[PDB]
Amino acid sequence: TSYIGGEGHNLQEHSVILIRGGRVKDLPGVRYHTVRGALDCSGVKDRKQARSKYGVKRPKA
Amino acid sequence: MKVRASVKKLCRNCKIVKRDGVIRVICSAEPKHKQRQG
Amino acid sequence: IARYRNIGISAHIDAGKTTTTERILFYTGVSAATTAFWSGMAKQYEPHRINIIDTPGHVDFTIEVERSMRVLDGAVMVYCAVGGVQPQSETVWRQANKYKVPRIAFVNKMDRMGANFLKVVNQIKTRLGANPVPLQLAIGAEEHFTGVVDLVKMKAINWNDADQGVTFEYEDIPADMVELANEWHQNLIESAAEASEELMEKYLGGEELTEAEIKGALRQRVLNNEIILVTCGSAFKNKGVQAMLDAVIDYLPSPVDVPAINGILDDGKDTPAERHASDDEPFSALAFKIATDPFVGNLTFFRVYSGVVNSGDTVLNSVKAARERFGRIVQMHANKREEIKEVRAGDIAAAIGLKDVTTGDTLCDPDAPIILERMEFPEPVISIAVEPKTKADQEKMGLALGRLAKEDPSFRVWTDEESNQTIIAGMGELHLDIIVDRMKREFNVEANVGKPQVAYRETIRQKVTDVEGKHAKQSGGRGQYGHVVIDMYPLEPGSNPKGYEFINDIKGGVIPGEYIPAVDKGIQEQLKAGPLAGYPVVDMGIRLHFGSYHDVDSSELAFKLAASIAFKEGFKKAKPVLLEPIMKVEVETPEENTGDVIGDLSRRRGMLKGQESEVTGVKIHAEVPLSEMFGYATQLRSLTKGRASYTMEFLKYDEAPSNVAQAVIE
Amino acid sequence: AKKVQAYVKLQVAAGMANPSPPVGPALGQQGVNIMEFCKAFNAKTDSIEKGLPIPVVITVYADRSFTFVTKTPPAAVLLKKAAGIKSGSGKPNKDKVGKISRAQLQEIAQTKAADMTGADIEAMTRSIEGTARSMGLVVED
RNA sequence: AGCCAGGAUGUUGGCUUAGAAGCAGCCAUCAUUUAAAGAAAGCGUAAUAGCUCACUGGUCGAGUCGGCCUGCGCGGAAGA
Ligand SMILES: Nc1nc2c(ncn2[C@@H]2O[C@H](COP(=O)(O)OP(=O)(O)O)[C@@H](O)[C@H]2O)c(=O)[nH]1
Repeated sequence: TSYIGGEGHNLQEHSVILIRGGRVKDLPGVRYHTVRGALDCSGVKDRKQARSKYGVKRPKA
Repeated sequence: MKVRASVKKLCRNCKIVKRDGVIRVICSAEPKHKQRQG
Repeated sequence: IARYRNIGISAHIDAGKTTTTERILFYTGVSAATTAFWSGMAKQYEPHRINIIDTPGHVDFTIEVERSMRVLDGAVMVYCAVGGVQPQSETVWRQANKYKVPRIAFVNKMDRMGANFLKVVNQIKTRLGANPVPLQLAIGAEEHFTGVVDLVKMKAINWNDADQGVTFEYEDIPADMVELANEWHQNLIESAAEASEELMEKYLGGEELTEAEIKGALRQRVLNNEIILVTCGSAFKNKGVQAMLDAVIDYLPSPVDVPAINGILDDGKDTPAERHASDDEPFSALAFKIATDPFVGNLTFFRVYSGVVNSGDTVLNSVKAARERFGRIVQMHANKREEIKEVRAGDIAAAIGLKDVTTGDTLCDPDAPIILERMEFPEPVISIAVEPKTKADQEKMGLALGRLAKEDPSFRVWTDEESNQTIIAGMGELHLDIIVDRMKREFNVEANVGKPQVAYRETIRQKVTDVEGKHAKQSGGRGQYGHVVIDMYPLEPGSNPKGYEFINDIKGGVIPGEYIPAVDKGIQEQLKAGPLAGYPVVDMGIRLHFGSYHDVDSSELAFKLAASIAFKEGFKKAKPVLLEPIMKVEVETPEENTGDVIGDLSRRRGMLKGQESEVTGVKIHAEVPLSEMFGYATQLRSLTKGRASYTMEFLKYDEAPSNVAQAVIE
Repeated sequence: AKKVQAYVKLQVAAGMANPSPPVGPALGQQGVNIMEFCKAFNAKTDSIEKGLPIPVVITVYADRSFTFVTKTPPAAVLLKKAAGIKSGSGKPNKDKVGKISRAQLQEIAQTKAADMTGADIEAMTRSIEGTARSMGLVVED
C-alpha cells in the first residue's frame, strides 16, 4: 500500500505507478509513498515550494 | 403466399380468382397480398 | 535535389495498389519508405531516386493518410476501369486537395472484362469535379489490349510481353482506330495553352506542338493544381508499366519543384518564414511513423526535406523540449536495409532508437527555430471498452495502447477513473480489430471485448415535504441524538450552476448553528450514493426546517448520520427515476441517404430537430439517448455508402422509460 | 404555369434576410442556390414594403434567369398583419378566436382584387372567406 | 368496362409550422365555373415531385352494378 499525500489526484484504478520509501505514523499499514512528476501520474499544479517534490515544473518567472 | 383460411382484398388492384378450385387473391401494388384457401 | 521523387501510391481497397507497387519494385532495380531509381527523358536520362511513401490501405483511419499526404510530394491515384471512381477514391481526393499536393490518375484493371477508359474519365469529371487529361489509350478491348500510345510523343508501344512484360516494340496507331481516338488528341492541344499565351499563338496560328514543349505546358498545372493527368494501366497482367513511371518522371514535381512550406513560427514578431528548397539551409524535418522492427529496433521514421545532416548530432525538437540523438539512418531498397550515413536534402530516412519521438513532432538538427506544424485533427468515432484476460496483461496492452496512443494520433486511449476498464477508439470497424489482431499476434494479448457502461444519473419528481429522520442511540455513556426534518424538490434542470441547493431555514434556537453547514456536507456525502441503482443522483434542492439536539449527545457525526436516515425515507417518498445522458448529434448525409439515415436515427429513439442544405450537405441535428449507442458510425456507414460520419456532444438529460429502469439489475 | 423545373411554392417568412431558419433546405435541395437569389431578392422586396409575408411566384429556369413575379400575401398569413391579433387557432367552429369586420376584409383584399384574378371583386373576397373561417379568427360584418 | 386527353385547386389553410406542402393525427371540411373536379380514397416521397382515383368530357355501343333471403356444392379438413 502507498499514500498520495498532497492536495491533488489523477491516477486511475488501472494506472502504473512508482514507489519510494516514507512512513506515516497515522496509518498502520502504509510504509511507502507515491512519486509525482514521474510516470503516468500528474503532479500538483501551482504548489511553488518543495518543487523538487511533487513536480510543479518551475512556475515560469 | 399466405395459406390463411380467409382471403379479403387489401389493395384496390386485388382480384379474387378461381385457379384449380383453390380460391386465391393476387395484387400488383404490393406483391405481398398473395394468398390461398380463402 | 532535382532528381529525387517522393511518391505516394494511394488507392481504394482492391484497386491494384499492392500489385502496382510490386511492378514498381521489380522494374526499378534493372515498409513505409521504400527507395527506387529511374532515368527520365524529361530530365535528359540522369538517374532519378524515387522515394515511395507507402500510403495506408485503410484510408478510413483518415489521420494516417493526412500524415502521408504531407510527406509525399507526388501521388499516383490508382483507379478501377470497370468500377469507375469509388467512395474511398473520393475520400482520398479530399485529403489530397487539402494539402494541395497534385496527382496523376492511374486506371488499373484494363485487362478485366468490362474495361472502358472513358468510364473513369466521365466519373473523374462528374463526381470529383476535375478536368482530366487522357495521356495514353488502350489499343484493343479488355482481352485485346496490348498497345499503349503515348500521344504526347506520338509513339506506340505494344506487348506480346515475352518475358514478364519488360521488353517492348515501336509501332504506330492502326487504321481502324485513328479517327475516333484523335478526338482526345484534339483535347490535348486545347488544354495546354492557358498557362502561357505563347501556346495560344500556336493553336490560332497552325503550329503542331512537339514533344518537350507540351511537358512544359502540362507540368506547371500539376504544380499549381489546375488539371490532373490520367494514365492507363494494368499491373496484374503488366501492360503499361514502363510508361507509368515515364508518366511520373515527365509530369510530377520533385523536392526542388515543390513549393517550400509557409509554416508558422513561435518567436518574435510571429511572421511566416520559409523552409526553402535549398540543400544547404538550416535543417528541419518531421517524424511520421514509429515501428518496432523484428530485429532492427524501434524505427523512428522522418522525412528529409531541407538541409544537411551529418548523423550523430543533437536535435532541438521544440514541441516536447528535449534533446535526443541518432543511431543511424535507414533506407530500404526492397525491404533491404542497406545502410547510409549521408542525409541528402530531398530523401526520406528511417532513424533508429530515438526514445520519445511521437507522431507529429517537428524536429530541428542545427538547433534553429522550427517551421511549426500542427496537423493531428481527425477524431475517432467509437467509444468501445476492452476486457483483457488478466490485469497484468491489461497494462501491458495499456502500455501497447500507451504505445498505440503514442504512434498513431487518433487511435488514442481513454483512462477511465470511474469504471475499471479503458476505451479503445477508432474511426472505423476494421482499424479497431486489426490492432486487436496486432496485439493478438505481435504484442500477444488476446481479448474477449466488452461494451462499455453509461453515466446513468437520476432525478426525483414528487413534491414530498414532511420526511424526517430520528436517531436516539444513547445506549451507554456517550451517544448520538440527531433529528433533522428535511424537504426536497423536483428541481429546475439547468438554471442553477450546481444540481443541488441548500438554505438555512431554522425557526428558533432549536439547532446549534455550527452543525447546519455540516448537515449540508453530510448530504453532500449522501447525494451521489443512491439506493436505486448504485448510480449518482442529481436535481433536488434540499431545505431543512425542524430540528433537535442535546447537551451530552452532540457528536456532529450524528448530525450527518441521521440526515441520511432522513434521506433514506426522503429518497423513498418522492418516486424517483433515472436520468439518461442525451447526446447532441449532427450528421451530413449528402443526397441519397436522407431516407435511410433519418430512419436510422428515429429507430435510435431520437427526435427530429431540423436540418439545413449547404451546397451539398443535408445536415440533420438531433438528441439521442446513450443507452444503445454501441456502434453508431458502423451502422451509419453501412447505409450511406460509407461517406458520412458524426461528431456529437453530451448536453442534457430526460425522463427514462421503464425498460431503462429494467436495466437497473442488481 | 410550370410545375417542376426550378419551382417551389413556399418562402412566405420575410421577417429577415437569408431565409434559412424557417424555409431553409427546400430552397437548397431544389436547384435555387441562395447566392444570387438573396442578392437579387432585396432588389424586389425593398421596392414595396417590409414586415410583410410574400408568396414568391418564381418564374426561373435552368439557364440562370431570375425573372420575378410577386403577389398579395396568402390568406393564411395575410391576417397576421391584417387582423392584429396574432392568434391562428385550429378550432374554427368550437370557439370564437378573433374578430374581423368584413369591410376590413374588403380593403385588404381590394389589394388582392388588384393583384390576384379569381373572377370579380365580391366573388374574389368570397373565395377568401372560407380560408379565413378555417382558422378561428371569425368575421362579423 | 376499356382506347386518346384533363384530373378542373387558389393554398405552403391553421396547430406543434422543425416536415407534416390534397395523402401523421386532430378541426373546419369554404369558394373559384361550379360543363368533370373532394381543400381529398390509395400506393408512393425525410419533405415535393411522380403514378392515378374520383368523374368517362369525346369514342365505343348494349344492359349493367352493389346488396337482402333461401336450394346445392367449394376452401376450411393431417396419423400411423
Ligand atoms: N484483372 C485484374 N486484376 C487486378 C489488377 N490489379 C489488381 N488486381 C487484383 O486485385 C486484387 C487486390 O489488389 P490489391 O493490390 O491488393 O489492391 P489494394 O488492396 O488496394 O492494395 C489482387 O488479387 C489482384 O489480383 C488488374 O489490373 N487486373
